[PDB]
Amino acid sequence: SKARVYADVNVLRPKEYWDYEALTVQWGEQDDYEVVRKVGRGKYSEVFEGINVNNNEKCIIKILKPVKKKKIKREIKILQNLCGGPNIVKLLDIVRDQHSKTPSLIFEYVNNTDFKVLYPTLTDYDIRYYIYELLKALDYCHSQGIMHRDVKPHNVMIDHELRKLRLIDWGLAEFYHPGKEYNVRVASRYFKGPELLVDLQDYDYSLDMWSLGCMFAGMIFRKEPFFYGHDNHDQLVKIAKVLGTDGLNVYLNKYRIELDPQLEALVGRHSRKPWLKFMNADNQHLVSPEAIDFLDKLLRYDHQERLTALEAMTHPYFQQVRAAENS
Repeated sequence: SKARVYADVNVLRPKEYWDYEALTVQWGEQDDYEVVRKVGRGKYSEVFEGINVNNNEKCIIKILKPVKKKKIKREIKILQNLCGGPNIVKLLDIVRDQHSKTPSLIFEYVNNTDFKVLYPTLTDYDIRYYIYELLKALDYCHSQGIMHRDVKPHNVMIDHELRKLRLIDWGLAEFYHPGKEYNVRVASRYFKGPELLVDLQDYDYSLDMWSLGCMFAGMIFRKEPFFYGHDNHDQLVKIAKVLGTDGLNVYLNKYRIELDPQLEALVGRHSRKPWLKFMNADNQHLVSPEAIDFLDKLLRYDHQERLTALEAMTHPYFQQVRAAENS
């Protein structure tokens, strides 16, 4: 398998672009930044609202939990290569604590609303709008030869007042190289594509499009998250019970994948369920046939069949957002 687009980005660029292990970090001054309050955390870090003591401007301080220098260098290089891209978080400085040598990444401040409370109030247009803004970020990073690999609501920060969106936490992101076998232990379970769940390691940018599709389905059907599996095997089962196993086997046969017999039996056999069946009274105002058409073109087992981020931005579902932007 290879990416259908941007497959040669890292082939054509200087090895210094993608050879993140050769990174030399120019450490800043830890004292330039002061923690104000904790605003988030995950397995790999804690995130704080901070203040830049010099200009007294707000910023974000991401304190990294203990990990190999390789993973730290990877996130830093990706952030530096993407800096300035549309809707990409801006890495401003990198500092470390002397004694502990705990690294912190400093970002421009981002002022988000809890997705669990925001999403229920989004209008159909807001959905279309925010999804389009997220697409810009994904098309940009893919175009720069990078896969995010952890698209989920928690990593999409939205300032609803200002209608500003930022794709954050590049800690799981990787550089795309044709034929490379990547680790499938990426993304949040509910947003993992089938390729991850069936051990297809030579995946690509299209993984992020499945994740986006999961988010999107969640939003239009008001169902967070949409595919609610308890473990990785259950995750594929829940996907199979919607998409159907026919397409699953077609997919498995095309890429010559054999499922684990245990997994094969959990999955079983299931007919495809039309998207409309998920329609209900709470979600009805958000569910145009254009919504369904777009969603159906994202949530495909076959990563090669999925819309690219570029194609997605041009789907008629987004026509009003494009018209508005074009002024």
